[PDB]
Amino acid sequence: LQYGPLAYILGEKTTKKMTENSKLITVDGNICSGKSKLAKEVAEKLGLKHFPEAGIHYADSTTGDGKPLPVRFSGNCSLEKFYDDPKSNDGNSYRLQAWLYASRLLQYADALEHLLSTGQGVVLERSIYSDFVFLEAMYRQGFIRKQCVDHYNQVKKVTVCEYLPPHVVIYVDVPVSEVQSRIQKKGNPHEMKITSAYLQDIENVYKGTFLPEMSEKCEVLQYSAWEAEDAEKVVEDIQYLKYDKGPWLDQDDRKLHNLRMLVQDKLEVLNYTSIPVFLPEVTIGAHQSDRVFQEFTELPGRKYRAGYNEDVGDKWIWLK
Amino acid sequence: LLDLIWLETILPKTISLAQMKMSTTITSQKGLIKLYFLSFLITILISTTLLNFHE
Amino acid sequence: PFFDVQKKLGVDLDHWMTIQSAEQPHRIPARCHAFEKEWIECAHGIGSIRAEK
Amino acid sequence: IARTFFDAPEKNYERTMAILQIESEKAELRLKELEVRRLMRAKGDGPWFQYPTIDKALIDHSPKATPDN
Amino acid sequence: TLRWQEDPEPEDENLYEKNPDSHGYDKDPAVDVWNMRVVFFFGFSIVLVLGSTFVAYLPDYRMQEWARREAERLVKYREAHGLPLMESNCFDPSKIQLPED
Amino acid sequence: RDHWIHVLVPVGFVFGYYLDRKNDEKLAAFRNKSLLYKRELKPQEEVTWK
Amino acid sequence: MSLVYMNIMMAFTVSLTGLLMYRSHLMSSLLCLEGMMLSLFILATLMILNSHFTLASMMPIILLVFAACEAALGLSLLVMVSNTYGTDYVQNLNLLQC
Amino acid sequence: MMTGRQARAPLQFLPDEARSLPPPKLTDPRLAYIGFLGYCSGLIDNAIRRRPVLSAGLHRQFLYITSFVFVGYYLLKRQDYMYAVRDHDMFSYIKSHPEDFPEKDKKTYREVFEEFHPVR
Amino acid sequence: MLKYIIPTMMLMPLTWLSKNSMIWINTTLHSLLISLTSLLLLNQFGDNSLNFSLTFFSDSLSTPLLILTMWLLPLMLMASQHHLSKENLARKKLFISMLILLQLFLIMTFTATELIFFYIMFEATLVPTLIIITRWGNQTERLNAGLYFLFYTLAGSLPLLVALIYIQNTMGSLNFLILQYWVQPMPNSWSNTFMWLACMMAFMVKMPLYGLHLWLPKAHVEAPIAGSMVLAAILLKLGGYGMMRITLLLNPITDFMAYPFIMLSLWGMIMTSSICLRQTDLKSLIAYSSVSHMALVIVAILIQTPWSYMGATALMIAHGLTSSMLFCLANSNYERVHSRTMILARGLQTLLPLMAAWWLLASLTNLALPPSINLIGELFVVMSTFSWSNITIILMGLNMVITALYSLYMLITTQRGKHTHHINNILPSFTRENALMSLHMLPLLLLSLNPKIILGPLY
Amino acid sequence: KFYIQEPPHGSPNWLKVGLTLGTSAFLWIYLIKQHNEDVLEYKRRNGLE
Amino acid sequence: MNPIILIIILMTVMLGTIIVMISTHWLLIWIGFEMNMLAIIPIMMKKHNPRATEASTKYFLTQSTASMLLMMAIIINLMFSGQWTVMKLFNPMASMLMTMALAMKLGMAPFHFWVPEVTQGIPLSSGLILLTWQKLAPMSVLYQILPSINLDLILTLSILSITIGGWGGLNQTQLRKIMAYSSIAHMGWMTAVLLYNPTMTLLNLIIYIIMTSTMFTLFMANSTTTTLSLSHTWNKAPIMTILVLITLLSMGGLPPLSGFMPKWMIIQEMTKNDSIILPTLMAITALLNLYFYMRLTYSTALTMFPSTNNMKMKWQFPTTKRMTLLPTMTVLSTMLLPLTPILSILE
Ligand SMILES: CCCCCCCCCCCCCCCCCC(=O)OC[C@H](COP(=O)([O-])OCC[N+](C)(C)C)OC(=O)CCCCCCCCCCCCCCCCC
Ligand SMILES: CCCCCCCCCCCCCCCCCC(=O)OC[C@H](COP(=O)([O-])OCC[N+](C)(C)C)OC(=O)CCCCCCCCCCCCCCCCC
Ligand SMILES: CCCCCCCCCCCCCCCCCC(=O)OC[C@H](COP(=O)(O)OCCN)OC(=O)CCCCCCCCCCCCCCCCC
Ligand SMILES: Nc1ncnc2c1ncn2[C@@H]1O[C@H](COP(=O)(O)O)[C@@H](O)[C@H]1O
Repeated sequence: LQYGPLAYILGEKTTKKMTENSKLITVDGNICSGKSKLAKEVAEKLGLKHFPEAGIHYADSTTGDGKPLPVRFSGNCSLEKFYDDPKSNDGNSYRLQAWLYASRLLQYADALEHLLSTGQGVVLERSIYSDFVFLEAMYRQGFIRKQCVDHYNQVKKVTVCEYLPPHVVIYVDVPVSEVQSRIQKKGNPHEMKITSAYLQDIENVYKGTFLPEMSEKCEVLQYSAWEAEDAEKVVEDIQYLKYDKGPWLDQDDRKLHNLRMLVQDKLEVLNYTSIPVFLPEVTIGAHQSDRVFQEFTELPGRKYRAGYNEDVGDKWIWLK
Repeated sequence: LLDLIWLETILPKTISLAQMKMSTTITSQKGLIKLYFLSFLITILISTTLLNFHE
Repeated sequence: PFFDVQKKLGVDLDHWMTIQSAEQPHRIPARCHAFEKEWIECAHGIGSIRAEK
Repeated sequence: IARTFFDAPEKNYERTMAILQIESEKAELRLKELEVRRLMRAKGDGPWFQYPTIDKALIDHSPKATPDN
Repeated sequence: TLRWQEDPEPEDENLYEKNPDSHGYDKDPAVDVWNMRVVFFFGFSIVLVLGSTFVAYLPDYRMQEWARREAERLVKYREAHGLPLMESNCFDPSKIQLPED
Repeated sequence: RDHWIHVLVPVGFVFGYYLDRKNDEKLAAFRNKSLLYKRELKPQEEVTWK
Repeated sequence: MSLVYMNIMMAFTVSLTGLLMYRSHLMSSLLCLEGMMLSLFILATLMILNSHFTLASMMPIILLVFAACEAALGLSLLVMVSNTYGTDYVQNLNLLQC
Repeated sequence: MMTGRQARAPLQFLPDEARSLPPPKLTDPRLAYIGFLGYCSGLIDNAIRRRPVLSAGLHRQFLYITSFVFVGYYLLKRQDYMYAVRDHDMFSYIKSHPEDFPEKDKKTYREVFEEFHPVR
Repeated sequence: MLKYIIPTMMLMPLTWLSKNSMIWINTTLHSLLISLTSLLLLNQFGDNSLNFSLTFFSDSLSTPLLILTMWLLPLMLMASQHHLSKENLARKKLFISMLILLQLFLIMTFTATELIFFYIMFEATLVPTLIIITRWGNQTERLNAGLYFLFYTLAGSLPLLVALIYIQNTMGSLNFLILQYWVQPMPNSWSNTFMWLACMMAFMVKMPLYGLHLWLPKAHVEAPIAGSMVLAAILLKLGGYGMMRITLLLNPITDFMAYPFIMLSLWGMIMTSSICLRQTDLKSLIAYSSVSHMALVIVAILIQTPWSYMGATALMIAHGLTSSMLFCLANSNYERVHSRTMILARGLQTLLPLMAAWWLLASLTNLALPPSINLIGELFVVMSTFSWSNITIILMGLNMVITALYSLYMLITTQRGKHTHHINNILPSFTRENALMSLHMLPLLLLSLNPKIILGPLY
Repeated sequence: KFYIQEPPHGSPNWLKVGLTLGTSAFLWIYLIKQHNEDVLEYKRRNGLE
Repeated sequence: MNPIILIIILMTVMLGTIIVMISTHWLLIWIGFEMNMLAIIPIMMKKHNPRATEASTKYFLTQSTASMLLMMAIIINLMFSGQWTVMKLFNPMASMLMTMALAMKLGMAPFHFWVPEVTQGIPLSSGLILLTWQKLAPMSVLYQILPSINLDLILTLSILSITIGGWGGLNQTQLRKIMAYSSIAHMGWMTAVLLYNPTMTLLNLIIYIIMTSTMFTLFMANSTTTTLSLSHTWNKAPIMTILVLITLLSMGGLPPLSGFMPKWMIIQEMTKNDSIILPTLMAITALLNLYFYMRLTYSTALTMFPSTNNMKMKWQFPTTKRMTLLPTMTVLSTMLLPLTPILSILE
């Protein structure tokens, strides 16, 4: 393709284009912690590209024309349906969780590809290292079953071991009552159905399992609600960090070349997300999958490859 | 009696069950190197003396 | 398959150590040089099937 | 119908005769080839089944160190 | 509990509901009519009528007529000169050699 | 032609007939040589059959 | 043939039946491999020195070189094993049975 | 088999005796079939990469069928040479050993005896 | 035979370059044109067979089977375009290509002058049939039906090839024109015994023979309509054609060798007719009737008399047409009631009069009402097997009664009596279905006028 | 412009197209020349002119 | 692994096999075998997981034992002949030892135990490289010593390998074990006809290499390791299901596909030498290989197995893998029957 082993042999090394400013930052927090704009501030002070939080339609925006696909073609889940009745009989909760985790894996792969190809740092929000915490809340409230937890653990174990943790993680500490007040001031009617126990369990699994295990392989920066409103302190603290922990230290050009080889192949990245384990939440039948796939094929710009679609205005097809 | 059981028993089911039993017997090894090399030694012993393959 | 590269390119690689009647160092003869020479000259070009008998 | 589509009986007759001659020749050549292969493997005096032996161009003929050779 | 998320089984489709003049070939009336015309023309007006006419007028199949007519000659030979109608030997006994016994 | 898909089978049949006629000439080692149909050549005729 | 040929062939067969029946230890099998290599070397040089085939004296020593081309390799196939498990037993190498 | 025949002059695709044989025509049916194999390969190459199989990459299909025709023509030349060698060696051995291949009489059916087995 | 292979191969660019919904029309039209041009194979002589080239030749035996195959393809396309209306366009084109490829292999099988080429096409017919059965069937058991259909046939055909190769090392050639003049008598020995078994058991399996017939009730009732047609009307005649070609080399050892298979078929016809008397499925009833008729053809070929050969080929053609019509009737009833039970839909004469007439006519031709060609073939086989022995007529005659005991029964339970009360989706008969049954029956009724074209190569 | 990102095969690779066309033309003319010299030398050897 | 080191190691493997193929000295044969084993060991250690370590250890032990037996037979032939020409041997014991060593190197039964475990413990690239390239040098050495092998020993080894591979292929769900048992059965098929006419052996070797490469490359393209993902492939790309269906139908010895090319002509070489029981038994046993091929086709293409929800995202990303020579290899493995006399170039 564009980057191959012949390119690495011919002289295109990886550490030559990686400066000190090339840092991967994952800004974290609660549901309404206000990080969603705060990370954007860190985008416009350190000169780092900003990636919004990977929703259901991240892959729809990444490929094709960029417009979001209909929900029957991508996701097959609804966040509002989870917010209304989280104990739904069709298993919407774990399906939404699995789709969100796979989209976060795709976003992390894209961010790592951009960082290893351009040398410019990427700012993420709630990466794959801090998604299982949400899952834990879904297990503590009884929203899903133990088999969903087992399947998620299997997928995470077979997927996350081939990647690298971010350089800096920033956690915005907002209490549950302030989170509920911000949710009530948001005005979204589906978000008002969130119980206090769900947010409390999210905070508990953030402070008890994510941060104690995460601070060894990277550097944490825990911030209060008032401190996250001023990005000058955040950028000044980021710019004066002594990076000594994490597996980023013992990386040669060969390891980064192998990582770039694995990352740039998107189907190789998403190979282990759809493991053939039959669970009622994620298993789709033969006829439904056939109908959805045939309806997806006849969409504009999706029948052929990304440059061989005559119905959108691609020319010189017979000479390609 | 005949065309639903016995004719269905003598020809196809006998060889089907025999192939199933032989397939289970062949592939039930424990994956140990020592047993495999012992089988190699026994094969060499059989070929040298009992079958006279060195003549 | 035996892709005979050596005679095709005329390059000698391992034909000197094949027999004991070849070009030995300082013309040192083997203990059975005459017998091997006679056997090779007898069975040259007549085929193995004819040469066995 | 006979003039337009169908063939003459003489045409079919001589076509069948040519087919029979060709196939009989092929069968006789097949039998001769089988006999030739069997005799060549039995004896070994033909160009086939000529297994390699030691080339006599590798033999040294110069006077060696000892005379008894 | 909902094992195997699956589309529901669709109901049967009646071709006479949306088109009472359907011949049963396609739900599109023009395509159905043209398919019906093609089948009835090349199935009855071409391969049956002309085919049976071709089979009926076969030029002396397996020379079944000819073997009669030649026989009509041959008997008129051997009845005229007093010869027997058919000999017991297919081949001439003078040109065949038997092994000694 | 606006109906070019309808001249594939008839052209194939014509091609097969032509190939049959071509193949019949290569099998003419015994043309006017059979013991049953051998005959002197008529005037203005050079082969018995094509 | 002679007598020392019989003894060297008997030594080769002894080391062969030592190798083919493992005793739950990889180093012992590697020692058996080295012993069979040594027996083959000794038999080859005995025949070569008896038959005065001087130009084949390059054969055994070069042969001896390729001994390490597996033997040291065997040691490199052990340390990862001894990093996978605390010991070097051959009964721990049964993960590939399914 | 013919290994000794390929003993004096080895690793030759087509020796000096292969040039006395008539080369295959460019309209050979086997060559056309190999060109069709190349066309099928081009179709599969367009199909497995989500391209329009009858329009995308006409130069690719042309190079496919051209390389297929090239290799098939040379392989057919070698095959014809080898079959000519087989026939020549067989006829030479038949001519060289007349006592091992003696002629047999052709008895007419008026002399030979065949047993008759009735069907009844 | 190059004038028939080339249009058949060109049918695939026709079905792949066609429009979005014009594949059925174009394929039916051009296959009907091929069927029209198929009548040129009737240039038969009283002594000489029609020889085209060194590879293809057509006697008076292969010609009716070729005409039947090229006639059956448009009927097959007409039959299999109702349950595939919901199918994908690519899958529809794949199905049509499968049918075209199967027909191509069938018309290349019958004209092969070399037994190795005939055997190669005879096994090449397995792959499209197996693919059709295992892919476009309806039930689960089709997967099981994909195994019993396959590993039976190869188990008969893999030894036979070896025997054929032995002939290539013995007689010097396998050309059928050469072997008619270079044939030799087969002495009685164990080697010739097992060579006879190798050369025959493939054709006993593919006919089928009683005892080896177990794959046919399974591969007939899970297969779709096109697969049922191709098994019933053509693929069971490959065994008969192979028997008629291979019996020439196996003389005179066949006189004492054919006894156990003759007894097996003579009891298997009674056993399968009795099974037909108690079958709860229409499709299984038609399958077992096919087994009985092919056992009759096995007896006719094995006794090897001219009347037996004539009755065998007439029975083959007549049974192919009648079984195809019966399977299309069963397919129409299955498409209307969505079940295979015989006792479910009763009294259909009060709802479909024309389909009742077609059912009555098909059941009439099934029990060999004279002067149909069914009666011609069955009668001639009866005459020959009475010449063979004077007791076998009993084993014929009783069988005839049982035939008339199930076919009319297959009529009555499906046509007469009080109609069921809880079934109210009985649509009127479509024009396509009636066209299919008329195209199935009118050649069969017309062949009674001139049967001399289906009376074998020794008429 | 339709796609939100530039496809890697949006524009035809002109050097690859030229190399493919040149290779095909060279192979065709080489095969034609080889066949002509082969049939000419065959006619020379057997004298079948 | 560095790409330079990988290229150097692959070139060393090729150089070792070439050295075995082109040398006229037994010591050079053994040197090439040792170089091939030494340069093929780290290819299986590419991903650095324990299963690679077990597979490498078992392969190294088996290959070392085979090389020791080969060198012992070479030394015995030197003792009894006094030369080094790679030709027929002059001691039946040396012939037996060489046949045993080459059977262990080819993985032929009853030395077949290491083949499925080594094939399962290594990635698909190393597995394809092993099962295709490493089965070229021992077949060449067997080709060279043709007037020396005992007929009974090699025929017993062939029928044992065919029966054991056909029986072992039934009870596997992993694809690599299926390919290993198929390779063992094909090994028996090639060594069954070696003493009669080795041109058929070379034809079978070429055909088997083409079909094995096609199946392994399709496994790369679909990124499948087990039967369930191979079943799941119908949602991503149905053309891959069509290709694996026609390929597995080819490897079952079903005409008119190219897998009927070797086996049929193998029978054509056993009846000329008055052996009729053995080809019949061999075809009856190859029916088992056809059986588990049919099971694989039923799981993969002819039935529509259920899929998961996440595959929807895989509908938005086309394959960008380097499927090298895949359409040409599929066409060669499927539609090569009418060019049957092409094998006359192998004489
Ligand atoms: C063949 C194998 C494949 C089978 C499937 C084939 C599918 C394709 C079919 C193609 C078209 C059909 C081909 C076969 C045609 C057979 C018919 C044919 O041509 O026959 C030739 C025969 C030829 O007769 P012939 O041979 O005696 O005459 C000598 C030949 N000619 C004609 C040249 C002088 O035709 C007839 O017999 C027709 C006679 C006249 C028409 C009928 C008159 C009587 C009708 C009934 C009157 C009432 C009776 C009582 C009724 C009471 C109530 C029921
Ligand atoms: C579908 C199920 C039933 C299938 C039945 C298939 C047929 C049954 C018999 C097949 C026998 C094998 C083929 C024989 C071909 C003989 C050709 C020939 O020239 O014979 C003369 C040759 C004669 O030998 P020769 O020709 O080498 O010697 C020269 C001739 N003499 C003897 C005079 C010196 O016969 C043989 O070589 C032996 C024939 C018998 C072989 C016995 C072993 C096979 C046993 C049957 C296995 C069948 C499959 C079982 C499994 C099925 C799947 C589950
Ligand atoms: C009588 C004696 C005859 C001797 C004939 C000798 C012919 C030449 C040698 C053939 C032997 C096999 C050669 C290739 C061995 C396998 C190479 C291999 O595995 O390459 C790995 C490579 C990986 O590609 P990628 O997908 O990017 O990587 C995934 C991450 N590991 O790539 C792959 O995995 C994809 C596959 C690449 C190679 C495919 C084509 C070559 C092999 C099949 C033969 C094709 C027909 C030509 C030869 C005909 C005769 C055999
Ligand atoms: N894995 C998840 N499961 C459920 N909801 C999630 C998950 N990840 C993010 N969300 C929702 O995403 C929103 C947070 O986005 P933001 O408001 O931009 O911080 C809240 O509504 C969360 O409930």
